[PDB]
Amino acid sequence: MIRTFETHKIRKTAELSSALWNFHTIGTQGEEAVIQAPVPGCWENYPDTVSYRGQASYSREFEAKGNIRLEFKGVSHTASVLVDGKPVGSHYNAYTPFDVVLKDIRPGIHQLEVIADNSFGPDSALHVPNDYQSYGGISRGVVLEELGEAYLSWIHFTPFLRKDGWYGKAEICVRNLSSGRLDGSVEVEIGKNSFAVLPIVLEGEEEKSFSTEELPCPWAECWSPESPVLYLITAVLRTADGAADDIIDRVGFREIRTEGKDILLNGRKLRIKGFCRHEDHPQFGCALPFSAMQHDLMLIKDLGANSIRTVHYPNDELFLDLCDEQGILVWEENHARGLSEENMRNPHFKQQCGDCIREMITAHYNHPSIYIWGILNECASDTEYGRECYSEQYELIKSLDPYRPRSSASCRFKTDICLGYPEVVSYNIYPKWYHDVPVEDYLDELYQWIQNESEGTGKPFLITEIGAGAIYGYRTPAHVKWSEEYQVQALKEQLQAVFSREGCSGVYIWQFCDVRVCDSWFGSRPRTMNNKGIVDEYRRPKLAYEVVKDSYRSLGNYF
Amino acid sequence: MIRTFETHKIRKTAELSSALWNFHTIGTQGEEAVIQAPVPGCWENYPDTVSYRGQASYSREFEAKGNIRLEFKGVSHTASVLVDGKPVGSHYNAYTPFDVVLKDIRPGIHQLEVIADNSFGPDSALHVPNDYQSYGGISRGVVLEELGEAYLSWIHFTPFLRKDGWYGKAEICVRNLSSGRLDGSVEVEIGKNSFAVLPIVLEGEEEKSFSTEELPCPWAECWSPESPVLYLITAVLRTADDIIDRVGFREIRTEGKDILLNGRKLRIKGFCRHEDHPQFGCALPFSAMQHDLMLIKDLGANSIRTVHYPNDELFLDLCDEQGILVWEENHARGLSEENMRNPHFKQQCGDCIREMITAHYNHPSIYIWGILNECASDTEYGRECYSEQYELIKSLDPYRPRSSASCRFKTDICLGYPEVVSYNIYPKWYHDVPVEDYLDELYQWIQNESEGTGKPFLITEIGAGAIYGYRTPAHVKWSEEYQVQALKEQLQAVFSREGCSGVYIWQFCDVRVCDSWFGSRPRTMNNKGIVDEYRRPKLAYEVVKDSYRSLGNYF
Amino acid sequence: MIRTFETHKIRKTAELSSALWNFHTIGTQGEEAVIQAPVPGCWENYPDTVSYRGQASYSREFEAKGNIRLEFKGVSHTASVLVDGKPVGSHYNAYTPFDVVLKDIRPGIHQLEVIADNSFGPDSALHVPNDYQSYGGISRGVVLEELGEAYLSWIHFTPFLRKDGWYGKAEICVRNLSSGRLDGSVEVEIGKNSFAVLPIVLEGEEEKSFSTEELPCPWAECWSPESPVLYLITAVLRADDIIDRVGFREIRTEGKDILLNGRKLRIKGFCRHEDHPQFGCALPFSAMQHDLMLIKDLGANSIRTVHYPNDELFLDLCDEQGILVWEENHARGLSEENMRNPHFKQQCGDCIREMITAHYNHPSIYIWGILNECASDTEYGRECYSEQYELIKSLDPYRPRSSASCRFKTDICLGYPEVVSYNIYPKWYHDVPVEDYLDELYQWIQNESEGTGKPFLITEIGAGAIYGYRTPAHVKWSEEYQVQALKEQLQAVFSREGCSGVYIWQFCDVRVCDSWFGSRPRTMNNKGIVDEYRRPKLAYEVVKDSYRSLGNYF
Ligand SMILES: O=C(O)[C@H]1O[C@H](O)[C@H](O)[C@@H](O)[C@H]1O
Ligand SMILES: O=C(O)[C@H]1O[C@H](O)[C@H](O)[C@@H](O)[C@H]1O
Ligand SMILES: O=C(O)[C@H]1O[C@H](O)[C@H](O)[C@@H](O)[C@H]1O
Ligand SMILES: [Cl-]
Ligand SMILES: [Cl-]
Ligand SMILES: [Cl-]
Repeated sequence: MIRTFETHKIRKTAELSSALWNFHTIGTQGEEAVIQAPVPGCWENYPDTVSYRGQASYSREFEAKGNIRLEFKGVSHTASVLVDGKPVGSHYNAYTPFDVVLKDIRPGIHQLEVIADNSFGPDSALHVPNDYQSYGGISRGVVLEELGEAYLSWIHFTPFLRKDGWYGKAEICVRNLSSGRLDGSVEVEIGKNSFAVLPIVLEGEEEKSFSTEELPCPWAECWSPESPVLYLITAVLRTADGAADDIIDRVGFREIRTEGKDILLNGRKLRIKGFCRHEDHPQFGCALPFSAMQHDLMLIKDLGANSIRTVHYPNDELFLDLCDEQGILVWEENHARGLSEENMRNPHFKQQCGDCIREMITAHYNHPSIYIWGILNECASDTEYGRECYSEQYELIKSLDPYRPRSSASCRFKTDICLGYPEVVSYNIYPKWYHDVPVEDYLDELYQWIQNESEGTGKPFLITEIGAGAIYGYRTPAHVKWSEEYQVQALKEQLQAVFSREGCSGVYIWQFCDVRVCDSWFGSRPRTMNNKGIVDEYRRPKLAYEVVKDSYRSLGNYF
Repeated sequence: MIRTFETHKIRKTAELSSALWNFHTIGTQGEEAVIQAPVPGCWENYPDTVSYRGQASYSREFEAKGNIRLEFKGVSHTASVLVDGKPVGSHYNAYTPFDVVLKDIRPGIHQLEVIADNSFGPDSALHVPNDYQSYGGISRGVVLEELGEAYLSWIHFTPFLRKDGWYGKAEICVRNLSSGRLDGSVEVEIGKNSFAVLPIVLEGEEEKSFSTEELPCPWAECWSPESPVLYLITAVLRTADDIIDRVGFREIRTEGKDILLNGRKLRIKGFCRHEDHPQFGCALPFSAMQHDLMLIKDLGANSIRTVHYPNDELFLDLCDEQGILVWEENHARGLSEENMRNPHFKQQCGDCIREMITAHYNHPSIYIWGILNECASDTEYGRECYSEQYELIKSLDPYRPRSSASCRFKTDICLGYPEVVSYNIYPKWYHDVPVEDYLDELYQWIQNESEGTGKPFLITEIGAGAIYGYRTPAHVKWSEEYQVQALKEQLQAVFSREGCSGVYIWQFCDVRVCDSWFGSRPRTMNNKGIVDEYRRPKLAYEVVKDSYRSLGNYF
Repeated sequence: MIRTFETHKIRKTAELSSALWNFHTIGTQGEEAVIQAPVPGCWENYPDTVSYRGQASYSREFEAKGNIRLEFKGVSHTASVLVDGKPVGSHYNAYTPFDVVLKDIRPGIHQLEVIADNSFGPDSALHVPNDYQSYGGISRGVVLEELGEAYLSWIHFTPFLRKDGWYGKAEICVRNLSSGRLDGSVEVEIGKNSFAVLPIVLEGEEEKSFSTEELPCPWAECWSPESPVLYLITAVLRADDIIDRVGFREIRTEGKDILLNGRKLRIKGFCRHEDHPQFGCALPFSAMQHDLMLIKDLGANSIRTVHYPNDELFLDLCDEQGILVWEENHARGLSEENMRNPHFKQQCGDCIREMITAHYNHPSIYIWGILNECASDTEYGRECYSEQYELIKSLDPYRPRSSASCRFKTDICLGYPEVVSYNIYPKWYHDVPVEDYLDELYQWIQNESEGTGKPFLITEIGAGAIYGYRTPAHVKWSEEYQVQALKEQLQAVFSREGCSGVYIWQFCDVRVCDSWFGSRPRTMNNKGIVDEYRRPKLAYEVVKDSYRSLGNYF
């Protein structure tokens, strides 16, 4: 399973994940026995490599002929792909998909091999020792596609809420694999309503994007938390062959807009009742199956949340599909957490950030659940060099998506110099956990400073992180910190304060569940875990579960 | 995902599971909220139905035209299927697959609804209050198939090991949905080798089976735990339809006290494993299953026993591919004589055996068929039921051996029937007898005073409780250190017991049970796992791994 | 520490406990290591004997001359005492005190050895495999007393509440260790008020008791939960003394009422075993008070001593804090056949005799219990209940008596006690609504039993919970289920017309016997409101809300 829906009926495709591959470590001075191992999966979950860091090899066979495409939804975190023993592609960043295109391969059985690598080092500026694990392995799915002469790379649909109703445009990208000129047509339908026909002329080996006008969609019903209506959009490449290729995605008609201090969904003023959620599970690493995803979402919905924040990297497209279908709002951000100014000066940092953003928005553009793009969680936005990166990455996002609001979760308390750029100002604060200041006092001081002393003034404002730690099981009448009883007190006051802060659009609690972290963080991280889950790593509700549930269920999605 | 491989390239099929359906409980007078629930799944894992027992409705839409088949891999435990508001199908038993066939439906969008029921009462003779959970919901997958005039119902392949090498016969069942006579052909290949072309004749609306002969397979490599080579077998109906399954070339038979796999004397290093998980109920995804199997391989085990019911075919697929030997039994546990006298018992055991063996016939990992775990094999009425079910199996699968797990310590009157004698025993957990002494007294009784004398012998259950996290220097029962003492002695005795073929540890993980069993079941769990319900290893995990890993697959 | 107050100022005494003795197990052929072990203590808390059941030896030396007395407050459960190598004394039962008296021993250093034994078998009718632990060792204190020619063996003070106010009578037992006739006086004071001077005549080696008359005590303030005023009572033999503490309080039943100083009492109680993961049944002063402070924090006003007499230092603390005590002889759940053990009646009568003689003066003890959940539905059992009730009345004619029954509508012994008491477990062992279960049982007692019209207590109600096991399914053994159960249970008992109150089963989790493992997760009884480490379970708040919303009287 790759999506909750079929993205192709014309194109010949086959999933090569949901299978056992042969797995062995490489580059050790140990026995490198070959085992059978699941794809998707992480090798920290296989008994023999439970604390392995480095390189390992995944291999299987496939049968194909002609032009083919190999799509990897995620490889943790550095990949080398080899077909029949020849290097054919490479990738960095565990959380975005990439592909390999191979022209006119001999028929029959072929050998596929993926070297996955989760080493830390100078070549890796995003995956570093951090307050979340960098797993290893083929953590999301793999798809083999047999292509014709030319194929559809992506389709991007934008709805528009005009005075007279719903409009929309579509942009399609076509890649000519043939050395000759290509003439054809792309016909677009949305939900079996006729939309557009884009005539196609492509030179040899050219990839080109084509756009429709802004067209009426009087038949469209809107997407919202209360009514998450989705339509299948289908684009068909027609050439002298015939219906040669297709691409199918899903869209929701919804408008996300900022106006003053208001985040507006379909004209209504939005209240965020959110959770920060990592892709982490003690059996599945970051390769969580559909059943584990939906189990998280039912707990999150049971807590009364309307939104998730993808800390701190793009998410599996299966998960975003599930959020589309259930009306869950998504803050999605590029892969970065707490990188210093010196980390951002790594020779690869800008290129790696650029590649993450490009793949994230190119692949995830159509998800109506995504309402905001985040960047550079808690990076050095108080420095001049830090500002330079923020500026570039913000404007990279505008060039890819000129319509969704942008933001970045900050912790430079009253020293941020990058608040002028984004549409939404966002802050991570931990009064009552890391600081013994009353939550109301701390939040008021920060908020006045943003309104009076920063270029963030007048913009909508979110607390993108607040919460407290607690070790499940540890309970004492002393209510000391790390006890479940103290987490209850902390969250009750924290949620009371954010929901009472005039000008604040809501909150993401840090965080949904407990998370495995890197070993170097053990000094401040009991159990080598981040312990601020409202549910523990096995999804057992802590005492604070009821406190969060009482808060979130007592408020609606709108102001 | 339904199988680890594609079962169709010609038949038009689409998975209707791996999706959210609309869900609500039924049996009340007001508004019940409609929630979006995962299929496959158990409603005990949905926050608002965590302890619900009764009926509930699952529903979605699909697009289809003409003759269609809806295949349900598992609905826990009683199902009613309605298409476009009309009841079209029924099933009992949570653990066997079943299908609905509809002729010439109008084109377009249709409404599908499943009423799932996990209630207890007189209608249900297999799902009772018991020492495992009877979940509710669409706990395995659902497949839409668009059919034509006729379709291949199943295909059964049987390998035969002769003095000159491998042989095999195939038997195909074809169903004619047309009221006229059908003429056609069925082309069978195994691993892209030409096997047979059978001409077919079916009268109107008839279902008939057709067999090849025993043909030579000089190309076949064998299947074993060391080398689980598999082949795809393909059957194409030309009249337009196909069916694809997987086979291994391997021989299971008993001879004297020996269980022989390809003529080698087999040693079972097993775990009893329930389909139970704290997040997934009995509806475990591919990822969870492989996680269990990797732990089980890490423990040195070479076999699993499917306590106490048939298993997901995706799980059997994974065992085939990895060389894991499988004891699969019909759904029954610990039924007394009076439970077995329920007017539905014989029908429901018979339906379970027929659907189990017909659907699973080809898995090379399945080496034995079990029946009626700890049922009333000490009574005449019980013996009557054992006899019927043993002969039902022989009619469906005349080659694999049969057994049953007994707890009728020196009182069983049914040991003459099976190919293998199996006993569940718990010395050093329920009785403070030394294991060697308890197992010796049992073993000499079967041999000197029972009709099971001279047959192969397994310990199908042995083990001890341990609540994860409870440890004391006193080594009291339920402490993890006591499970260590108990499992060492237990495994040492079984592997040293002359005539015993091996052992299934009770059990792999901790398992949720029914509330009525709470009094003897701490946490309303079975705590005899070597890993707890969250798959964390107890202290005894090391003891089992040192034992199993010191031993190979054969004597 | 033996009591919270000094019991002698004239008598020469020294505590031999609060020390390390030499300890080794016996019953083997080789060399057993000798270790320095604590007395008081249980060997199940010593690392090398954590599961030891059998005999063991405890020994130390002492210095003494002349007539001496060795008082042993508790040896679990069968004791043999040797001085200088010679068998001098025997006891059975872990929970009652006993003494050895030695006439004119040579002066100097002496060897004392105690052989303790916690074996189960035919010689033991009370200590059996059961739903609590039979520990081994010198689990309570030990006192050396150096005596003269006679000594005061005990003193019993009884208050009487009359129209004009408080009266009292005292009874004193003097033991003559001399072979000749003895003459003297006994001078008794209560709270430095003059009380009585009794002239004493004892023949040779005679033990005789002497009674004062009922005398006015117009200075006496009364004892109660609200005001636990205590007085020291002093009896001086003229050469020897004995001191004890009394409270002026009247316990009475009248109709369906239990009256404490005329006020209708409401019991808000806990069953509490003498059990601690570190200290076995040998809990120090500090651990007792920690239990008592949690018990007061929960809003309770009473404890029930399941299922045996308690340390006198614990009883002392209950006197000082106004905690009402139900004390019972040592027995739990013996069947008719267990009761037909040939030592059963001897060992019950010894327990009742040692219990009431030692504890008579504790004003906190308001009722005497017997034979918890024994065979009160059989004729042989009713024979035993009958005997033990009348023995109690012969030793204590004034406090009410009872027994905790589980013979739900089959008890034939309800005619005997002053108070009818039942242990019931609806919503734990039976899925009946508590009010319906309690109403069915109550109407039967009123309409169909000889217990009709008498005061009525629920002496056990509660539910299991393994600390730390929590789930949204609220299954049994989860802490969330124990919350639900106790809420309904306490709602029902406190609303049951005719019911005087409740003892929750039980305060804390308790180690039990290995044979009970099948129904006892962790080989523990998990029905505590705190766990064995005194950590509060979720249901702690439920009990607190219930008990703190109710006073001590109706
Ligand atoms: O302290 C914490 O737990 C958090 O601190 C920051 O807010 C960071 O963004 C998180 O990743 C997490 O580490
Ligand atoms: O006691 C136990 O745990 C077991 O007893 C029997 O052996 C039964 O077959 C098991 O299902 C389980 O109930
Ligand atoms: O079930 C229980 O825990 C209780 O049963 C009886 O009421 C008995 O008096 C208690 O000692 C305890 O065993
Ligand atoms: Cl933390
Ligand atoms: Cl168990
Ligand atoms: Cl218990």
